[PDB]
Amino acid sequence: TQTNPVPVTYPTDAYIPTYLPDDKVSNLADLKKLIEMDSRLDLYLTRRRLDTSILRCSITIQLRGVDGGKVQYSPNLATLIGMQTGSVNDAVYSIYKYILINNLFVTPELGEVKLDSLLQKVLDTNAAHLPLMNVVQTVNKLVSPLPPIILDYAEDTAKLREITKLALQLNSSAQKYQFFHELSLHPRETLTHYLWSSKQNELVLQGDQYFNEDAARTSDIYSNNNNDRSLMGNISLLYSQGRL
Amino acid sequence: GDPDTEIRISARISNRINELERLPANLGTYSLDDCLEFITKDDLSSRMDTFKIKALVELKSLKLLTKQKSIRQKLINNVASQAHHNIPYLRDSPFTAAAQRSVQIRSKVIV
Amino acid sequence: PLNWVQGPAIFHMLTSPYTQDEIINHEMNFLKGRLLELQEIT
Amino acid sequence: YNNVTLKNLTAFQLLSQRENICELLNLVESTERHNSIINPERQRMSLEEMKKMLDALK
Amino acid sequence: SNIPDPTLPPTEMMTRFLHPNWYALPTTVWLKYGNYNSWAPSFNENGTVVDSTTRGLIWLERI
Amino acid sequence: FQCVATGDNKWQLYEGNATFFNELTHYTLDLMEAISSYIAPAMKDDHYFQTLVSILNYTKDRYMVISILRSLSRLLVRSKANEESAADNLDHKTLSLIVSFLLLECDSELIIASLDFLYQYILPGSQRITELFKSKECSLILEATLPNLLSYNIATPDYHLLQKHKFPQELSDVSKVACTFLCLLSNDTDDGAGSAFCQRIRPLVLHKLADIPPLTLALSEYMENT
Amino acid sequence: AVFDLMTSPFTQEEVLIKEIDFLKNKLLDLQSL
Amino acid sequence: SLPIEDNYIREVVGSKLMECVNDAVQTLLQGDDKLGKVSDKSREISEKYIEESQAIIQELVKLTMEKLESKFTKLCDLETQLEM
Amino acid sequence: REISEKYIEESQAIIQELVKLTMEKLESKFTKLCDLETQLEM
Repeated sequence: TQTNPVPVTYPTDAYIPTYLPDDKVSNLADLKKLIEMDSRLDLYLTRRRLDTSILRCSITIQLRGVDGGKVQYSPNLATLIGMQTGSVNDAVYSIYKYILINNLFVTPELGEVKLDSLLQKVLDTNAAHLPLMNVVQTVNKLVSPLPPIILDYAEDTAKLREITKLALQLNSSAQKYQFFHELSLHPRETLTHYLWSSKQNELVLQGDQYFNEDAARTSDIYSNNNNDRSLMGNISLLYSQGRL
Repeated sequence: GDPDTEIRISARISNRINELERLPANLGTYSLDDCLEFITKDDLSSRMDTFKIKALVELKSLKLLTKQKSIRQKLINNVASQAHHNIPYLRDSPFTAAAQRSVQIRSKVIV
Repeated sequence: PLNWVQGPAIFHMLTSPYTQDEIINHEMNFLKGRLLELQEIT
Repeated sequence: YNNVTLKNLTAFQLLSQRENICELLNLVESTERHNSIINPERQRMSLEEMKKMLDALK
Repeated sequence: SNIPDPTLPPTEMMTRFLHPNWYALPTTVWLKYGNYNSWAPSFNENGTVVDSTTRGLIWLERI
Repeated sequence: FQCVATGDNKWQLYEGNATFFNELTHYTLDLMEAISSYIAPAMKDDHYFQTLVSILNYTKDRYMVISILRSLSRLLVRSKANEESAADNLDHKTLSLIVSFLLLECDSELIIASLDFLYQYILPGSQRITELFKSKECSLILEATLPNLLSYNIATPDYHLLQKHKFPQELSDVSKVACTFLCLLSNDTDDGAGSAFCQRIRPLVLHKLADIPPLTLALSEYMENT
Repeated sequence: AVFDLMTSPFTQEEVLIKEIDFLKNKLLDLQSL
Repeated sequence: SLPIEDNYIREVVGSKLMECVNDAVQTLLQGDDKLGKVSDKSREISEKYIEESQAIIQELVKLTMEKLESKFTKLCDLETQLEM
Repeated sequence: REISEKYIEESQAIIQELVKLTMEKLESKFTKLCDLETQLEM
């Protein structure tokens, strides 16, 4: 995944109304119990999903089982660890714990380690201080691979979307209730509001009609439209700025 | 749009220009009102060029048609490209006044 | 104390959209177009 | 259609504003939009699916 | 003059007008976090003109 | 807004007037986010703290949750060591949700914001480490998420390539915040709720320190506190 | 790109200095994203 | 303001309901005797949408259960996997 | 209304019986599992 959430075009988890009279429904809070039940179940599952991982010729045959699961060690790196050929990540961790046991960092003060006899033997260095980044870098060098045989001589998204779609249908009927309800509360100041706003929305939708193809190519925009007055009055302003 | 019937318009416009461009340049008039002026043998009556001016306003306006188109392109796309600073019912609409407010939101500073 | 000073260059673009992504390219050219003319004064 | 315009928002508001006033006078029917979302045979099928989920979980 | 003839293939005069009544308005941004994050803040709205419900309702009455 | 964020029938908000109220409270939270550091002497019954934790239990805006968390973090700056609104008004329904946002691995600004308020919460540490390590899911999410948040967006040397043949030298932004709270959680002395947590996490952190050599310079106070 | 004539307690260069401090932050904010 | 090709345009190329509704609402807001007839008309319509409301809500409780039942069987797997 | 009312009245009893029974079986699976989790960490 990303470092940011992924935006989507279908709605995601639409709201539930609370101004609805719950004496009639009596199921919003019980449905609310299901959502916090599902989220806690989703909380435990996502925590569990996070916590489940937290001339004489020679015979040379490149075998089938050449694998890096048991990778070979250098003999210096072998005796500092103790194991013969375990792995590369166990080689890093046993090296890091061996420095942490001997307390070589400090008593960069933590990057520079106090190079002991074995640490100078396994790295073939002779400094007194050396950073741990270059210490673990040679572990990538000090490990050799295993030698071959030598012989010489979903549905939940659409279920969520349907639930998101059905919750949108719930938001419609709740708002359709409350308008007539507040119109039953006040028939005056929602119809005066209606007769103004529907008149205002009739104005806004009728603000884009004189901008068609053959409506501008003809001359019934400029000539005699002082009743319009909208354009052909800006020519005293648009020419004064050089817009032409 | 519809460029099939757009050629059928411009084929009548170019029909008219090629018909105006075959008239002789020495075209003159004669009104029935010159007998009150008593024109002599050489008097140069002032009604001689009342057909010649009208035939050249017609011929030259049929060539500056794409010239007023460019001005009307620069006129319509200058008065309508704003559309919400002069028109009152559009700048007093809820969605436009909120959007002009929303684009002027300055960024929040962290700490 | 009065100081008749020139106001700052305010990026007022002719066509006025409402989504932000059609503004940043002209505003970044404005920041290049204003700070480079301001750097030479220093 | 994924975006909305100022033309699209006002047409969405005005069509929704005129239909609620068209219900008080009842010169529109709006019966197809009622019973298809009620769907009382689905509502008992919702109940019967709730009734079997009592029986299955007990 | 430098005028072109009006029997030119530009005789259109309305091609890229784009009235501001057809401009796209910033609406609510429904986000997605994962498949098993149902306690995340499901959307984002910084300067949106409409709410997520009516923008979903417009989506419902279109899809 | 507390009438609607709780859902109170007191002042039932008209559905036609909701859009006028949505952008209105968006700029109110921005004003509250900027002046919260000047009311940093927060009171016990701080009405701004009391309402905002009731608002935080309601919204689904990613931006609004961030602005509430930044205000509450910057309201509790110079609070106390004994008694302010942090110790009691966190009703553990909010407090179990802030730790739950660390499970949101896709987002990362919400991880930083949930870590920063809890860091501002944990700074007394007396009634705070014990409160943050209280429940069977708040003291248990951090046992899995907080060790995993150290190697967030950090190029660990991989071994799937090394198993199928047939070093980052850096940190991230949230890893610097993750070691900062965990070292202060290692400063939970006398083996309270933090060092007893910090002893069952030290066997897991030691595997992370071998892959990232910048995790040796960091987590120094933690390694001194084991 | 619209200028203005106004009165200020700062002189012209300090406004240009305040323009330097304001535009450089906006330059760093916009180039980063 | 010159019609030049306007003849060539003309050569080649040769509601009431909601007005009376807006008239009728103007009549309802004069006599308040109709406002009671309109409020009581809206209130049974308000009751009509209440019956519309819970018939959707009684579907949502059911549909939440099967999606939850998708996570019971997911949770019941962890009874055996963790105990392994 | 009557066919709607018949399955709007019986349903809420079947709603709140099932949701409460869902609260029983889920929390019983929780307390079994959150105690099985503790025996792992030892």
